[PDB]
Amino acid sequence: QVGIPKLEVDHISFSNVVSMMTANIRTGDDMAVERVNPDDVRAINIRNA
Amino acid sequence: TVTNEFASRFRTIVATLANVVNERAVQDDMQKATRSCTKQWLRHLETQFD
Amino acid sequence: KYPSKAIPADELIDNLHSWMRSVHLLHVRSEDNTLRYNWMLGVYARSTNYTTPVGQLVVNAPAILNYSNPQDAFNS
Amino acid sequence: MLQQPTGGYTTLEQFAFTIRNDGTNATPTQFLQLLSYEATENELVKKTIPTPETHLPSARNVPGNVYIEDAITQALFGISAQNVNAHGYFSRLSALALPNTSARLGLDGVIYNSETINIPFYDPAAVANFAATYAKLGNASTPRYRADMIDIYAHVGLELAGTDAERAAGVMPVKRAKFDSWEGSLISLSRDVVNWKILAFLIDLCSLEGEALRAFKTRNRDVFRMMLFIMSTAVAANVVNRKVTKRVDRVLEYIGVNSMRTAGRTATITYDLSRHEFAAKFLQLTFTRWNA
Amino acid sequence: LKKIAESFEDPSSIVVVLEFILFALFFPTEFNRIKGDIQNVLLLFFSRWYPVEYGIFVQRGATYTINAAGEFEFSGRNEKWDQALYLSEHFPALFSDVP
Amino acid sequence: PVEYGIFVQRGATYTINAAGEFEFSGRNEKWDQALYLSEHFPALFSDVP
Ligand SMILES: Nc1nc2c(ncn2[C@@H]2O[C@H](COP(=O)(O)OP(=O)(O)OP(=O)(O)O)[C@@H](O)[C@H]2O)c(=O)[nH]1
Repeated sequence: QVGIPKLEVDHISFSNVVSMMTANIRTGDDMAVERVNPDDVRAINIRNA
Repeated sequence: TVTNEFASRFRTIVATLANVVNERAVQDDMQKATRSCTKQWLRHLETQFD
Repeated sequence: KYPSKAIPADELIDNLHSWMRSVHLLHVRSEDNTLRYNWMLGVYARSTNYTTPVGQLVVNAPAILNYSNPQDAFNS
Repeated sequence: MLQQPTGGYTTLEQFAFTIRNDGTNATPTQFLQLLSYEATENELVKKTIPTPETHLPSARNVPGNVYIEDAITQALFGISAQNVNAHGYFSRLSALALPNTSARLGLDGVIYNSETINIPFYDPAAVANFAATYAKLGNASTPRYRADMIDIYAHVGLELAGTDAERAAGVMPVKRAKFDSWEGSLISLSRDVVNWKILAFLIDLCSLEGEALRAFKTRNRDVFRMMLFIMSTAVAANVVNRKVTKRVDRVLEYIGVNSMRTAGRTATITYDLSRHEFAAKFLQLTFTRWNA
Repeated sequence: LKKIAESFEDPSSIVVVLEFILFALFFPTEFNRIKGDIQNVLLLFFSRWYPVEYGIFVQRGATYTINAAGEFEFSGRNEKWDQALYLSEHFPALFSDVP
Repeated sequence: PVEYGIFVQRGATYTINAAGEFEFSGRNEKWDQALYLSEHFPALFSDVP
């Protein structure tokens, strides 16, 4: 049998598994990049893409 | 005694590259220049390498 | 020039001719008998005066217009 | 190693597929009984499904034990999954394709790079038959190998809504599904289905042959129909409810017609374009095995 | 590779190609370690300078895999190299040396 | 302008062939003096009617 989903029924459950991200994850941290501008403005095709 | 296979290989390499650069069709006059200058510069690199 | 009446045939012909003399599509003639010429891409390139990437591709490699299998002409 | 019975792994009670319904663990068949279909003027005819490509995408050198069943089930029925073709770990199934590979597919739905202790795993021959086909999910995004994502849904309709005569005909009216409904019924249905261990189903589907296969195809028709149902709700153009004298009938229009929709909605799971391409591929392969 | 952003419009850009050739000479080992990543630069070079040949080449495939008995098997599919592929079965196809 | 378009459709430059016939480019390009040692000649001075 699969288990009954906890929100399907009205009983309160007071031990529950919560997923949690660890130290190895991090979210929302600003990140570094190397921008590299085109060598010539006139070499830049806009279309036909 | 005199010839060096490494240098002479780099020499055929820049020969090929000069044939490549020479066949590179271009539209702008300045590009036309940089082509021939590039060829002279290759002829320079071959001597530095040798 | 002629708002209300037919263009006289002489002027029509002479202007149409001088304009025909004005046009020259890029091409690389070849001896293969299977080959065709991608008229659309060539006239287009010419019309944009070879500024579009297709016009660049054509001005540098006109041979790309020639094709055997019709589809490959564009795949190229 | 888990032995495979003369029937499928699906014969084992360990792999029962059961949606929650009326407070009980209902079998898919006893959910599909609730379903009823209003016909519309439009007709679905099923075109031949193109043979899946010979190519098996490279199982790139991956140190990790990929959680594949989770990836597949979330790509098909997952409420929140997107960009399913960005990572492309589905290709990993082709690690299992080789004869005498060290890799094992655990019942956990994880593809271990080598057999490891205290982790039960499917019989490698079975998994090889299964991978020889389903590794092709790994090329669901590559332009050369993409499945049609419009015509294939006709099969879905026939395999779901279709009466036995409509199935024999290969052509049924486009239908409009409906059933007595609880709040959030399709979300809950899809989540009951994400938890299904479907690799058991797909593996029996690819490994079994002869009468033992056919006996499987009848026994699990309703299961396949439930998977098809969740996908159908995912691609349905609209999903309304109807008041019906202090009762509510959920109604999806339409079975067998992919609307190509991608904007999210509360009523049902939504496919991003990547999930559409994937689901189309999955259907290509699965229907191919289902009709042979 | 420490990625170049070269577009190869100007003739002078042959410099970058040369930068690789020399590297392939002075340091064949390290070159071989990074050569897919340098094939990604070379492809931008060939598609400009030699669009027709580039189309034929890439039509054959951007990579191949040697099999049993040593035959090459080009992919038939253009696709950018990543160093993820170095430990895989795949090879950059510019270095196949198959005419 | 009209005569110009007819002239420049022929090409801004030409090359004498080994057989001695001129071969115009069919292209409208600015001349560079790098071209002076090249096979090409300016087409204004071809004296080909
Ligand atoms: N610019 C340009 N357009 C073209 C060329 N050839 C075809 N087309 C256009 O491509 C479109 C698609 O081609 P077709 O399949 O012939 O379509 P169509 O409407 O039946 O063309 P018609 O013969 O005029 O009836 C047409 O609308 C044409 O206008 C071409 O050589 N140059």
